[PDB]
Amino acid sequence: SVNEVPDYHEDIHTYLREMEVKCKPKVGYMKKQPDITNSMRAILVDWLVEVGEEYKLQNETLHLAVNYIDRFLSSMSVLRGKLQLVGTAAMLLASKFEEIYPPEVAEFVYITDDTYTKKQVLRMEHLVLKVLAFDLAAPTINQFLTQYFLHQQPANCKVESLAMFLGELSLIDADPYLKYLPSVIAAAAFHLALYTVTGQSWPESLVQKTGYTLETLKPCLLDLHQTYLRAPQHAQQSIREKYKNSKYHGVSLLNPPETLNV
Amino acid sequence: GSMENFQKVEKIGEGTYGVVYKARNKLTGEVVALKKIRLDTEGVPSTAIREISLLKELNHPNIVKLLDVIHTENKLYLVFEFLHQDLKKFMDASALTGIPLPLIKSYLFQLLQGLAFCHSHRVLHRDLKPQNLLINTEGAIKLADFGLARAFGVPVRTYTHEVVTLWYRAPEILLGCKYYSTAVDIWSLGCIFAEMVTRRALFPGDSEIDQLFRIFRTLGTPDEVVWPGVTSMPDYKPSFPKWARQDFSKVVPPLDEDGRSLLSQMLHYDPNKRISAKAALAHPFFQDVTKPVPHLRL
Ligand SMILES: Nc1nccc(-c2c3c(O)ccnc3n3c(N)nccc23)n1
Ligand SMILES: [Mg+2]
Repeated sequence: SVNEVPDYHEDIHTYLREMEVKCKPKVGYMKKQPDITNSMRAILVDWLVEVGEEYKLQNETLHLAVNYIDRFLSSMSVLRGKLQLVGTAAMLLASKFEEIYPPEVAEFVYITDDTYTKKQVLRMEHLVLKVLAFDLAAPTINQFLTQYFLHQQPANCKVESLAMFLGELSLIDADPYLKYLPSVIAAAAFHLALYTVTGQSWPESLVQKTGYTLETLKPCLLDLHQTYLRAPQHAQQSIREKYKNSKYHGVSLLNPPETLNV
Repeated sequence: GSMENFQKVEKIGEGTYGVVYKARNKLTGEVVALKKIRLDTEGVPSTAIREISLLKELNHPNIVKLLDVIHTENKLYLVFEFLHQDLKKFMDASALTGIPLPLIKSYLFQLLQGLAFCHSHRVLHRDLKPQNLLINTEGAIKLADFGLARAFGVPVRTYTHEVVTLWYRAPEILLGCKYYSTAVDIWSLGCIFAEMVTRRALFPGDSEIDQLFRIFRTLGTPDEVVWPGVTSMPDYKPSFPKWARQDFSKVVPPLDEDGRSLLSQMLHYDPNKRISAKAALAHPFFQDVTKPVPHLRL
């Protein structure tokens, strides 16, 4: 039906495939950050997952914030004590773009445990907008996932929630996931979820849509499969806790497959 | 930009989060519209964030062009290409002549082009009314004011329920549907089509219920046959009066067969069956479309 925009779906997908390349963070930026590391970024993104839970924000909003952070850090050196300020302004901007009811700015100051003042948050908001040139309408993993979901025969809630969970795990680890485009992470996440739950594979209809096959997705899939296997042991655990919730069909309690047989 | 290179000419409008001026670039000669957005304690308004970010991507002859953003501590200026007036003022100025059919047809065709471009780029406009449709002296009409617009996903999620100025608001918004989509903008353009022909609003309600009943009295009260699922919608009531559907030639009497066909497809109750902007471009109504200059001085 119209909710799936049959007349525009293909144009939109093509448009998003163009925009994701344009909106891609620089793969090697952390190497050029003197004071911050992949690990500090992981702590930040895991904290943002908690914030999104506390304020019941869309998963889309979390994805956007991470894109804004990674793009900002692709050009701006940031000291460790200011990383959370960048993160907080990014989540504020993402909320204003994406939410019906974004949290008030005071709410954002509050969740930083008063590390920063309202004035700092608002000044950082301005700075992020300048650096990103107001280019906030970025493609996310989720925007591709929800399109890929329309190819299930039939739709399966565990498959959907699990794919989301997996895409969300990739946000935490810049190594290796900065290497991969949202459409590619979404494709590996969808195949891996479909396989875990139903034993099915990346469907032909999606090869037709995306031009991706199991062979082009192999590198990301191998990375994502390992991430899925190691998830109970990762230092950051907020996504796993989040995805125990009935809201997401408790999918983080499902067991990863031991092999992919790819 | 900028700012020091702009010479303000006159105030031309207003303005929730600010004011619009006609101005000119002193160095290039270019005439522009400057939309001033007042800053602060929630920082940059979400409406300004959406308007700017969404318009950055939307380069099309029938979408008002955002030229620059002048971004400072206490002020934000959006610099737009200048357009001479809005469709509403054009309709008022055409009071006694009416609008020639070739112009109405040209304007609808351009609006559909501009809208299809929005929808192909996952943007809902969500406030198409004659006041937001700007015209120039060369015969162009363009979509303006994206403060209320939204980047959507496929399939759509639930977005703001407020949506669309009442007179142009689609029945699926009025009936509280969990989801609405691109069809809401087509509904608005169908209302605008009728309005260009009559120079009066098709459905001028004063409340949501009044709006609904005015629609039902023109198009018939929808049932399960015309609109599957209608009776299960949140704000549908079994007590709704059941009005018969009018002969459609009576809705907009001076409209020809092709015009009535297209209008009827834009005003279809069922959002799933309502015509898309992309499909509408190929409607027989446009077989002889041209792009004439407006007949009146702007
Ligand atoms: N009078 C008035 N009120 C509100 C908005 C505008 C307006 C506008 C607007 O609200 C957004 C974008 N462009 C606009 N614009 C252009 N390009 N030319 C002339 C006027 C104008 N004009
Ligand atoms: Mg480093």
